[PDB]
Amino acid sequence: KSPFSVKVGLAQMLRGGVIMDVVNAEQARIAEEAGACAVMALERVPADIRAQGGVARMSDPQMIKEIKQAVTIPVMAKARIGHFVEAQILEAIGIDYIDESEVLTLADEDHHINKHNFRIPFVCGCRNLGEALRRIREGAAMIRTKGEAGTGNIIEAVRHVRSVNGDIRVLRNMDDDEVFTFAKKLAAPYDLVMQTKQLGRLPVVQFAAGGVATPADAALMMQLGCDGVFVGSGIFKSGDPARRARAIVQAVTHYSDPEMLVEVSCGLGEAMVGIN
Amino acid sequence: SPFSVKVGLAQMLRGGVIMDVVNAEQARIAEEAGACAVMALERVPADIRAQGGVARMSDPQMIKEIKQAVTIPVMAKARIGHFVEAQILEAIGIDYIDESEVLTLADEDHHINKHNFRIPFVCGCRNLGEALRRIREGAAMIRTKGEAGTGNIIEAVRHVRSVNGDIRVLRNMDDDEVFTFAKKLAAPYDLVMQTKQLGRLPVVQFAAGGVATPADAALMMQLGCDGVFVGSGIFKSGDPARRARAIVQAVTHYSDPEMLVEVSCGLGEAMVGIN
Amino acid sequence: SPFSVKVGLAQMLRGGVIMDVVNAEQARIAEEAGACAVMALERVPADIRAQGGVARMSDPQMIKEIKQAVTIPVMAKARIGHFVEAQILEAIGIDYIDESEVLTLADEDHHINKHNFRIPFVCGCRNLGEALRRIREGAAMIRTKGEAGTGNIIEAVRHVRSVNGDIRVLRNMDDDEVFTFAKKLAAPYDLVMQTKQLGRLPVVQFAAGGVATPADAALMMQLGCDGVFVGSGIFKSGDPARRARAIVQAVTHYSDPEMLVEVSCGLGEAMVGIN
Amino acid sequence: SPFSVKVGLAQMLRGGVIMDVVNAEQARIAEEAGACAVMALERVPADIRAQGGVARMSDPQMIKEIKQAVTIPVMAKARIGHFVEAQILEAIGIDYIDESEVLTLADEDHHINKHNFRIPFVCGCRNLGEALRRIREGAAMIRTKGEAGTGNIIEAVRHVRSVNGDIRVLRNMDDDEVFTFAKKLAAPYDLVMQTKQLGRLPVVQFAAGGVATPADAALMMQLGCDGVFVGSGIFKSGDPARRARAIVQAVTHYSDPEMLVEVSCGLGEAMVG
Amino acid sequence: KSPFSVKVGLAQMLRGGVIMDVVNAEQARIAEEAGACAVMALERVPADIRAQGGVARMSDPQMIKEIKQAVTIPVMAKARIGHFVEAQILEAIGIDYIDESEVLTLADEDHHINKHNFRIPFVCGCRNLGEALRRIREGAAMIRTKGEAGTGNIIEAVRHVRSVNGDIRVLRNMDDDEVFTFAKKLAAPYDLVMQTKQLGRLPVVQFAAGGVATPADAALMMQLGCDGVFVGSGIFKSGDPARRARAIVQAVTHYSDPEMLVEVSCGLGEAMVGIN
Repeated sequence: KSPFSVKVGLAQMLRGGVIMDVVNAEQARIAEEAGACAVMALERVPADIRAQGGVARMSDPQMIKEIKQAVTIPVMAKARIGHFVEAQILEAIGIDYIDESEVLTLADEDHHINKHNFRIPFVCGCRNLGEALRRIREGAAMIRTKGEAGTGNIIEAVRHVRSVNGDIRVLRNMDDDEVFTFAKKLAAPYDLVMQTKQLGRLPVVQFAAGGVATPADAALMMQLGCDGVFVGSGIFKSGDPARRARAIVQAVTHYSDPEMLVEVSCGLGEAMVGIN
Repeated sequence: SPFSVKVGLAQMLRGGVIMDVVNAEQARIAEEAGACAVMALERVPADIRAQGGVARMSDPQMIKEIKQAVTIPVMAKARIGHFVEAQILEAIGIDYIDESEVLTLADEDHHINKHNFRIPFVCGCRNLGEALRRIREGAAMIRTKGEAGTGNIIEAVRHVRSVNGDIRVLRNMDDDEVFTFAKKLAAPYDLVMQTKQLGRLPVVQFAAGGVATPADAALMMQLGCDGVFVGSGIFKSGDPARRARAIVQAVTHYSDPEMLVEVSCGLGEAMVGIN
Repeated sequence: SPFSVKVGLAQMLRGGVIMDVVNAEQARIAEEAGACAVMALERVPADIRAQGGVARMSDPQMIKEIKQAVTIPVMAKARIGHFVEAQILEAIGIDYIDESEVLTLADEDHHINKHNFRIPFVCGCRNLGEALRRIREGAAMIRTKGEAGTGNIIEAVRHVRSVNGDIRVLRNMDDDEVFTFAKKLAAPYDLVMQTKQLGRLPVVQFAAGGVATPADAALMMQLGCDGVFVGSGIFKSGDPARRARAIVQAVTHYSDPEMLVEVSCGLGEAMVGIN
Repeated sequence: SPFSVKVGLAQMLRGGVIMDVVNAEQARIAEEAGACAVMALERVPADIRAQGGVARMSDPQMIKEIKQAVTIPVMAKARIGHFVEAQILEAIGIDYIDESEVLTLADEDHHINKHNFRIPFVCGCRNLGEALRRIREGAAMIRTKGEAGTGNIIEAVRHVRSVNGDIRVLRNMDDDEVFTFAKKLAAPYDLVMQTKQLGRLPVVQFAAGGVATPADAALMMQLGCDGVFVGSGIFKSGDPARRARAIVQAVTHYSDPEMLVEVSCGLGEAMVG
Repeated sequence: KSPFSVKVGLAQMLRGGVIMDVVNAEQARIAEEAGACAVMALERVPADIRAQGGVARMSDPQMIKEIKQAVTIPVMAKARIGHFVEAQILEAIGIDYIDESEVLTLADEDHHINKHNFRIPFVCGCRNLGEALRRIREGAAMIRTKGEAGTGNIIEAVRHVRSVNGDIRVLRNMDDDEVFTFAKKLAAPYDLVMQTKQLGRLPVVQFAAGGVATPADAALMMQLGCDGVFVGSGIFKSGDPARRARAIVQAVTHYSDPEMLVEVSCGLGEAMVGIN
């Protein structure tokens, strides 16, 4: 019944899905046709931001509108961390989600966007449970790992998923009397720590993000417990984007089916090169 | 709510002096002087400091004796984290438990889950974040820690100014910056916001630690405290009953320098203390 | 006082964008875009940063050409501490001098004694103490320093939040603590108290440094600034005249997301900048 | 009344010795020796230093006894930051409050807002910036801190030379450099400029801390002080009443070596320190 | 009446003047025609010494003689610090001043030239009052700041002028009894410290030098209290040497006239690029 619960419910519709970064309408159509649950509209994917440098900002509303016109699935877009006016603009465009993203150039070193001031749901990144809960308290309706975006290397995403999931599991059997100190150690709001304890999971949808390059990577994130995956660079920086996009979608939908994972991985073409 | 009931109970002590007492006779002296409550304990902080050893919850027998000797509320101390000492104190029927750093720490990592009790708790603090963490654990009343048993108010002044200063910072603070402020304070965001909304601590806030003279006590009141604890400064002084009354009068009339002069004049030796 | 007249004069710039311009055509573009003033200089900060060398007061000839091309006020930069550069700029008859850290520092230890001048000065700052020190030296207007020429607003945000945050802290502070606060700021106490009483900086306060997009400009306004400087972000972008208008409109309509969408839509490539 | 009234009041003490006294008899001795004021306190700095413990405002009763025993102004000490001790002292009707580092610090971060009081305050300093910060808070009179209770003038000499030296530097400084000088001093620019224009401290400036002998006192005056405090040097010495008169004479006649010889000759044992 | 006083008096004839580094007779004539009070004859200006590296020494006497023949104003030339034989040669050429210069390659790390052994007046550089007085005690009849030569950046010259001038001002009101310790702190001869105190200024002419690139720079040095300015690189490394040379001369002669400073700065062409 609360406005936040409605936002949380909206993000829950993306469960089981792949969200694909797209830089134009053609890629948006490829993503939707491959079965993406949503597209992330942006002018440069993380691998290109990482390689090219320069300040990375909110994308031009015109290019976001073109992508939004080109698909029927939900459209997300990125705002710089702390750049609440970029978020105001994105919301006024009429898109479905805002990603307050560390992949763009940090705009406010000390504060994130007060996301409760918006009608549109936000996704935020995290490396650990305390960070996830702090973003949620600011009003994020959806959490993803940060991983190491644009590297094609899942090691940090695995670290982040295992960190969040591990500390959630720690909460299950924890002495209630020890949770106050745990919340302090996490620098997380105690009421959200307690809610996570009661739920046995994050109070919002939890996606894997950062470095997902192969169907195996994506199914690994789902088997670790994520609700879905972002793929920013691994699809359209690969040798066969449309096929790999479908492959990753199938891997997320059928993550427990090794026969399917073989089938969609077989002859998939060159994955993104990435950085170790 | 049960917590708000406990918070209301502690609010009845506003404007008051709570005096540490080690026997029924000191308790009677405290009540006759106008203390709003007594803190029943076997040793006052100055003596705990000088003597060393492990300091624990006092014998229930001596607490009951003090409780029987007065009609004002009776508090007693439990070691930090020692929730069974608190269970015993509650079962004695006293009015408040001070989860006290003056006693020997029992749990280095956790305080008592005070929400598990019907009796209101007092907790100490040095800053706003610590106050709010104690309140989240269920403290219905907050005092500064100061430096107990030294007769030196410098640390209590620091803690009062720290808590009060950060509360004032909250008032005009950009709402969007409060999340980071709560993180910096390691404090529950919701209690930080409640504090911002109230413009004061969400529970009664007493000065404690080193209050030795009427001037000290009135200083704490002018700094904004709701009351003061005096642990050592009365009965370690040369004229306990007179100093007890003088400090009570100083807290009741903290803005009246003529009264502060009168009650301080010819008061006898304060406690020696330590610098 | 003469200082209060200069301070009063700068109030007309509230709600405005000041644009760095390197020739008369750019100055005309700026004015036609609705700039409240132009900053005449031979090289914008992004170019100074990229090229290195010593960056000085611009040739009076090119400043006069820009002054003759526009009817809005014209500012020009002097190196920090270079009071003779400022004497020259004043004798040109421009409207403001920006004693600017973007030019090469000329005096590592002292700024210009701006009270010696009839022309009002703008100075940069990173925090409230710096702002108040510049004001005491005679700055009639303050801007953040940000990170000039990078197209990255992160440092400007830091500076705006620092100045505004300390003003908000100061507003509510115990009067008795303001002496120590002034010491900690290394700022003149009387100016600190005037800032406390006003609840804002005693002079016009602009954002500056890295403002690259309409969203950036409106963000500075929503944080509480009176206006913005744009040095590099307009004429180092793909469509300067359009971006110039968009940033002006963003500052005018900073609380209108529908207008911010409109002016940002199809704006062309922003300056690439440096992270 | 404005701050300038308090500043003008304190100017009456110029040329004087202020003597710490612990009872009415010493107060009489001090006044009869020619003290310009007495500092009423339960224990002098040498004893506070030696005995330790928390040192606080003295009992109003003993302060009143001293105030009744003498006609010269009576000062008393409040702990730094202890504005309620100052309220009590003011309500006693004494003439000056010394917000004194010799007592136990009560507020590590803030001094008393002395402009909130009608009675003038004395504060200590070790350098010009400190003096100006105390003045801006409302001190109507400045003394050096020295190293109180030691009978050793070396720190007081340091503090006097520091304050006087920086005032002299300030007097001739390029006006354009004064902004940075005020920042370096962490001092209010306006008071810095007032000091520059006046050419001396804007309030009476006394030496204090360790003044043990007539030679000590005369040295402080020759360095340029307006007067001297003597807390422990007189009554912790062999013959207090004679040393009290000798130090008063030394301050009144600080440029006369023949007088300094006379008053120092056979003066008895100074404080050991 | 003393030989040193005569040397000091000779340098005082340069008050109000600009001294210009020149590398040939044509530049010498430009400098004189622009109104320089003297020329500094040298094979390479500081900006070129700084850029090119290599050991920088006394210039060939032949090129110094050619410059001396080409002008009627006094001619100075540089000797390496400590290179008293270079100074002997320069004196025997018949030039008017020797600059024992840090711009040339140091020849003696521990000792300067004993300048009292010469009939010709010396100029020496300094960063602070103690250094100035030490050079004077060795026999320098003229002092300049060192600044940062060849950079076109006046910040260090401003530092040096303010340091020397500041400590001279400190002397005015200083307790006489404190001057012994002040002289020790300055590592300066006490008698020269006392003389500076009595004069209220340096006992010799005091010029600004190092990084003076514009008329504004030069007038700034004069307003700070200097008696004149050296310009080594800022004139002939600029876009219009003869015009800038005149402009700087006028700025020094009329340093308190902002209308004149505007006039001579207007359309002056590109200043030397220099180094930050």
